[PDB]
Amino acid sequence: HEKVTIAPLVLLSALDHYERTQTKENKRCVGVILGDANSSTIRVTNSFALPFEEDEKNSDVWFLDHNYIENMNEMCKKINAKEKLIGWYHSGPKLRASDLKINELFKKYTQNNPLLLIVDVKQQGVGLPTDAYVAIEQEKTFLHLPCTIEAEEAEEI
Amino acid sequence: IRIFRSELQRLSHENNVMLEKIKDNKEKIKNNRQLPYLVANVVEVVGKAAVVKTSSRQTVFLPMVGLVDPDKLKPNDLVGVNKDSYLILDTLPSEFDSRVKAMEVDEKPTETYSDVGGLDKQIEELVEAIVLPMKRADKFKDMGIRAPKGALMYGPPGTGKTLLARACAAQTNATFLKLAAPQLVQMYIGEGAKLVRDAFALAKEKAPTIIFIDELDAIGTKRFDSEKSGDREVQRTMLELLNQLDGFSSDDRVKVLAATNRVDVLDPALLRSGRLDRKIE
Amino acid sequence: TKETVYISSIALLKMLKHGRAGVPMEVMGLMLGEFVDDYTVNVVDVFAMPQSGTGVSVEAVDDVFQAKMMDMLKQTGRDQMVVGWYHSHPGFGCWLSSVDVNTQKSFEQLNSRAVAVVVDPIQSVKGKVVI
Amino acid sequence: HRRYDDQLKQRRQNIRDLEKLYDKTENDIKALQSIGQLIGEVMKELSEEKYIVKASSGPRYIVGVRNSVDRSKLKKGVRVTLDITTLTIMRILPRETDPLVYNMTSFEQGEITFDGIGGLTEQIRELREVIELPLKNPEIFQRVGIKPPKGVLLYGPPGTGKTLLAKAVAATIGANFIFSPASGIVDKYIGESARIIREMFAYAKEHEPCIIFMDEVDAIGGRRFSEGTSADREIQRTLMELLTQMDGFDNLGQTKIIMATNRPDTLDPALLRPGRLDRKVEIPLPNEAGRLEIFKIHTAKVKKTGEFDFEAAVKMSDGFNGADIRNCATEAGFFAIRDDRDHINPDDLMKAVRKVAEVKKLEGTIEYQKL
Amino acid sequence: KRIQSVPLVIGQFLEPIDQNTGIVSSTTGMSYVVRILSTLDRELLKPSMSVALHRHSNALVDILPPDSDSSISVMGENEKPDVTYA
Repeated sequence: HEKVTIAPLVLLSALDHYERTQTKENKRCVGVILGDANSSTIRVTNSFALPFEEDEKNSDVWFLDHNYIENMNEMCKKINAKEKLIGWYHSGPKLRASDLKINELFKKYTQNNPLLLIVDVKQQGVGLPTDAYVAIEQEKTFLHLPCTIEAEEAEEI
Repeated sequence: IRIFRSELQRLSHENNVMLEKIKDNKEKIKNNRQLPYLVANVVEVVGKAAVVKTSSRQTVFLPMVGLVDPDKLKPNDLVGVNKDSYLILDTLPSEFDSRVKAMEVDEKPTETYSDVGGLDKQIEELVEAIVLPMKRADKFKDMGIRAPKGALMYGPPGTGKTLLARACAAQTNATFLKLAAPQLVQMYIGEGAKLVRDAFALAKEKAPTIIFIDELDAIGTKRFDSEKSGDREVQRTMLELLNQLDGFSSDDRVKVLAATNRVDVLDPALLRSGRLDRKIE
Repeated sequence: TKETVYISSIALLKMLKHGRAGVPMEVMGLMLGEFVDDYTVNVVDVFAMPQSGTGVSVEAVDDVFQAKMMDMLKQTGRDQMVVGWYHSHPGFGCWLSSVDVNTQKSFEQLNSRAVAVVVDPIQSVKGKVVI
Repeated sequence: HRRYDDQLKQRRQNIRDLEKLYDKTENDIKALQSIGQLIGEVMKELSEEKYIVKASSGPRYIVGVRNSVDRSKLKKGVRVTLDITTLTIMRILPRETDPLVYNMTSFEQGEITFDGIGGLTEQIRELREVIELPLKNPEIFQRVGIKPPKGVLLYGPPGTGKTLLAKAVAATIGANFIFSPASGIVDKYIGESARIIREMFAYAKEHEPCIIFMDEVDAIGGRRFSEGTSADREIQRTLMELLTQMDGFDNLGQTKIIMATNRPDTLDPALLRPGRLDRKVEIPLPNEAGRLEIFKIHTAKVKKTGEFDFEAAVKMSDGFNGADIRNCATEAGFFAIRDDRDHINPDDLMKAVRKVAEVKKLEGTIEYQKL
Repeated sequence: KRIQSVPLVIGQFLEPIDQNTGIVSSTTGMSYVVRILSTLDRELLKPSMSVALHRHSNALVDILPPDSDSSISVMGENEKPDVTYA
């Protein structure tokens, strides 16, 4: 199977957005990941955030900003031209049933199979609780892949 | 009607405002240009780029500079470069390399044809070599012939015809280049060859030039009947006269008059219909 | 004199990644945060400015692209204004050039509290970032 | 109404001239912002992103790379572009070792063709056999089993048209050719004469259809072992350079070596033996049948009368060559100037033909190397 | 050990003198006597072994592996076995 590697820059980016977006009462913060999925080892060198609001008693109401997707193209492409959108991530400990409908919105921008990344913000686990899933045709299932830490001069320093 | 004429009238005003910014930029360029720069050798002229090499043997890449054009640029060229930014601020000052060791800057001598007599037999022959092609060459192309590229100059073991060599560079009032054969042999290998090589390089800049060689017996031999080493102590410079006269040089106004002492000792390979035509005793 | 300049943990990892664009090509990017009087510079978030062929000059700053990105950062939870910018000088020490003086002077009328940070990712490979 | 409009149209010529001067000034300020960039060849590889490149001055510095270049072209031997400050690999450039327009580019202008070298036809097929045949159909030598001739020797007394043999090929085929003077490569600073030869063969592996011309070279094929060497140190290595590229494992057969010399006895006998110069092309003095077509070559563009006979000058020619007839055609023009004649009479020809036979003192019979 | 980083100069070892001290000769032709870095060892190198040096101070940096690039042969045989001995 393939491999998934999450850099500590992406880790601290997703974990800091918990208190930055004032996330409480067991909510989630939907971000976006930037990496190269063409190789056998998926490595995410960049990540950002997206506004997300979902009702607790209503699972059919969720907000997502599709205009920010075009805003990073005017920025990242002028620095690193090899960065593309391979998927998104979530700040929740466990996924919900709304993630199936989220794949319909990002399938047009992504040029490959979107990657589902789950990052635990509670840090109540041992080792690396961060997990990744790949949505394929089952109707649909999520194939889990092991997550590693990026080793490079841009991180370990 | 007045609207169309008002936009064109303000166009010259807006051009004058931007012209002051261009004049201020030229003053900054003139302030950025100060005499102490360095000279580098052009290596190679995708995009537009120019590669040069400094005289210190340091290869530095530089982008295309607006001060130079690809038509004027050319590999193996000496142009001024910056000491810090290593950018070419100066083009080629109308001279290939230099005069190297020595050069003859004299314009005209004081010797004319009126100081000799009874020599008219051999005078008319010298006029048809380095003199008439400086004038009548336009008439020579109509007949289909070619101007002689040189004439052997010799005589008895004595003074010789060198008295008339000054009259050739005087009455004709053309460019003269004095080249001494014994001055072309030096201990540094290749420096004696660059003297004759650069002699024809500067001879292409000024077309009406006449190259004079004194004592051709100084440089020549087949170099045999000896022991091993000792070869090419002479012929290193002779190869310049072989390649240059038979090469790109010697076109129309480029001619060489080689004066010598005796014809007994010389290189028979030097005498050829492509270099020395007239052999006159 | 000396003071205390606080930098968030997320800001350090982004500046080291931005300086990886290239060694010969200098990089520059903005920052976010707050201040406590004149003796405290708080660095919270950093911004990544686009590259320019002028080598980080006064004319290499685009206010149109800056105003469009900062307005989008308000939806991401950033309430802090620009506290300055960082400029990488790889291979050399920590010093300001003649271009950085003229560039930083142009922002004095905009924000007088702006900070020009010099980061050196080449000499930071020893485990301690020289900045 | 059109009086003021015509004045504005005439001023547009000066406006367009100023617009061309605005882009030239703005590009000058943008050019001054850029600094110098060193150029060096990649030596070896330590890590993936960490390499070693030797500077052009001769020191070796460990340099880095960027993410905007391909790591496949960063391997050893590739000439790259460094930085004068950070000392890192920046741009990848093609391989060029001391380009010289005088020593490489031929500056081709059509003058002499196969119609001017005529009379050598018996010896002309020798050149096309080692040049036109292997390049057009290399498969012929492969099935037979013979190896394509590498070097070619051109000897004989001067004036036989040996130099024109190299110029006739450049005006016909059009491939990449190299002019290599003997005394131009002898430049001596430190080990300079030995490195110049290797600069020539660098283009041999790049462009396969290439031929290296040698014009009147008695020098680099010398002998000079030890009398004390008379400071030949760089020249002796230059002699050995021809004993390497044409000897060792470097790819050959696609680059022909055309060598011309006066007396082969002066050259090193080891260089004349097979393995370096395969074919020795004899260029003797044109005989009565060979010269018969040569008189019409030099007199082709020369105006003359209607009645002409070239068979008279054939018997008048004693031990002459192909070039000496040009001298006979040149002296015939000046003889008609004193008599005010635009066309050269046949009587003035025989006077100029013997004029070469009157001078003499050229020897020319002392070359015994004909084989 | 990592302070040196990219800007390194190619040196060559000559002879040992003192503990953690040795003489080096770089490609610039100027020989210097510096101190051996603590992470290196005199037994892990060779008398002819090539090392790395600082740009200005020219201090000893790291011991290069026993592979000399230089020129000519470099790595080894390339497409040599094209013929036999018969």
